Amino acid sequence: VPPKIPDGERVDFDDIHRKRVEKDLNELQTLIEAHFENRKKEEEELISLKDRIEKRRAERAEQQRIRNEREKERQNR
Amino acid sequence: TTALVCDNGSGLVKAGFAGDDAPRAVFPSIVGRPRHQGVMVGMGQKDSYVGDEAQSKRGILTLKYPIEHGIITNWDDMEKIWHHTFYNELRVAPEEHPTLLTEAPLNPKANREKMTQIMFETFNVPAMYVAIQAVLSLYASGRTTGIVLDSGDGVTHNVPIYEGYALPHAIMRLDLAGRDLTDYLMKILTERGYSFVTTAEREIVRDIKEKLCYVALDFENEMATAASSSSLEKSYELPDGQVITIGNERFRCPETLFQPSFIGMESAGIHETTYNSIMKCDIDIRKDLYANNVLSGGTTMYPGIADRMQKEITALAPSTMKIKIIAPPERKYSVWIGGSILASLSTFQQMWISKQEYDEAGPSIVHRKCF
Amino acid sequence: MDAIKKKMQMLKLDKENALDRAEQAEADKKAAEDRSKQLEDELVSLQKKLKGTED
Amino acid sequence: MDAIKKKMQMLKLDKENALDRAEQAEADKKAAEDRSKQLEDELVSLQKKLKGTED
Ligand SMILES: Nc1ncnc2c1ncn2[C@@H]1O[C@H](COP(=O)(O)OP(=O)(O)O)[C@@H](O)[C@H]1O
Ligand SMILES: [Mg+2]
Repeated sequence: VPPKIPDGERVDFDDIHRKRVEKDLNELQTLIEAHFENRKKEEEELISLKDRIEKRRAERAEQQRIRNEREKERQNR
Repeated sequence: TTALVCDNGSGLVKAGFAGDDAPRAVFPSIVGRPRHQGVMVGMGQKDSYVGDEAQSKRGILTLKYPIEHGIITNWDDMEKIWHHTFYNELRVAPEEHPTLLTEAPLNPKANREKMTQIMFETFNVPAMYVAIQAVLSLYASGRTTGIVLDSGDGVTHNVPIYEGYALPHAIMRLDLAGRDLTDYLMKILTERGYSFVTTAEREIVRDIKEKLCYVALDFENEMATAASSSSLEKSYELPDGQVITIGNERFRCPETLFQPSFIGMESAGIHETTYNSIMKCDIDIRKDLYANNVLSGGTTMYPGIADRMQKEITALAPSTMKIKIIAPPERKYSVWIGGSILASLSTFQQMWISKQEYDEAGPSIVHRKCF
Repeated sequence: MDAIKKKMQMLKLDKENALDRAEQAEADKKAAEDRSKQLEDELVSLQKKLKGTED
Repeated sequence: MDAIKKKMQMLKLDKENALDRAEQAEADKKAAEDRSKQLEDELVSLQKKLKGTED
């Protein structure tokens, strides 16, 4: 014979609130917080660091030009 | 203690402890032995990579799914998959946790009996229970009525339920699912020049299907539009470059669901087997089933299917009834969420198949009262 | 991105629920008004029958 | 950007439209229901006076 489920009390369709409404606001707020903190940590620091590395690169370029010119001056024979 | 809600599925094994929102570990169910020779010594090369590890070394493996259509065809590989799931993806010994497997409707008995025998002898669980994959998807929606179309990756089945009383004479199980759509897409891609043959490249075609294909609202108009303009051609970059451009293959692959004559299957589409499943029900519960049609399973995630199906059923159904299609955003894990809810219930706590009961009646206990 | 999709989904859930409620209320109005007008017609026929009885 | 604004505004407009339509329908439903109740109450007395007339 097919199984017979013993009779209980309750409930159903009442956990949809407690599993939906929670993340309906908490998840949105938490993801907004994550996006804000990630953008703040990432974008400005990356642009500033790239500018810093660019300045160091320009200084390296000047040093390379000076050394190349002085060596070409001496070695030119 | 807590229960383990495993869900074998066919294509993705989803598991996790009972009482959460999402499965803890989701990974493809493939076991791939290496096929080449291997010359480096001491590299630590194993004999079989299972789960998500074989989706990264798939270049030199021969992946083979252990579950063909719901049924399990290779028991050793399935045992290996279960062992991996328990020990490495969850890291909980099964000696201290009840398990709740899931099984498609109308499956062979021997499959279910072997499943319970394995769970009780090899892994030695305290108690396990097998549940039909559609009732859980109905749990997750928070309903108690409705006809659920659970189009997985192995098999598409359509179980109608009213007021908690399932109708066993109205279950329409059809064996077209995501895998056949992958094969058909791989077969129609050859019309542009792209040939995928290896069992590893089936995964690439699956990714193409997931990311690009969509279900057309009206098939003939889309076929006419894609043949004149070029606003549909979306490109995609293979795992090595050489981008490809998919034209009207986009909506022709998932159209097979509504016209199974494309892959040579005789039966009617998923739009008409639902109506037939409804019409087999009694005359007084057809309105409720019309109003509470539920979608589940992975393959029902195509963009634009919840409108095509509603249009088709509204065409078939009487003009007065209201047709509503419930398509929750968490469709893929709907069965597992329902499984977690069912395992977390207090009323259900005495339905498990306790080990002493199995010792007294053998593996055939599953067909008995403890269903 | 990520949060934007979820916010859109929330805005769509509100859409579906509001639209469904509107349609259901409209059906309720149609049914209730049909009930009222049929009752009024029954009242009219009763008035006419009373008139015949008075004659 | 551009798409987010227009889509969000259109969806909020859809929600508001459905809500106000539902409220109008429910108001008309309540009014029709009360008028129907009045019709019932008057019809009962019409039947009573008809019965006396027939006697
Ligand atoms: N986002 C998606 N879009 C289209 N198809 C998908 C998507 N995700 C998964 N699929 C299809 O669904 C299958 C996974 O289905 P799933 O529900 O995991 O099956 P099972 O019932 O065995 O768990 C995949 O093989 C894939 O073909
Ligand atoms: Mg499934």
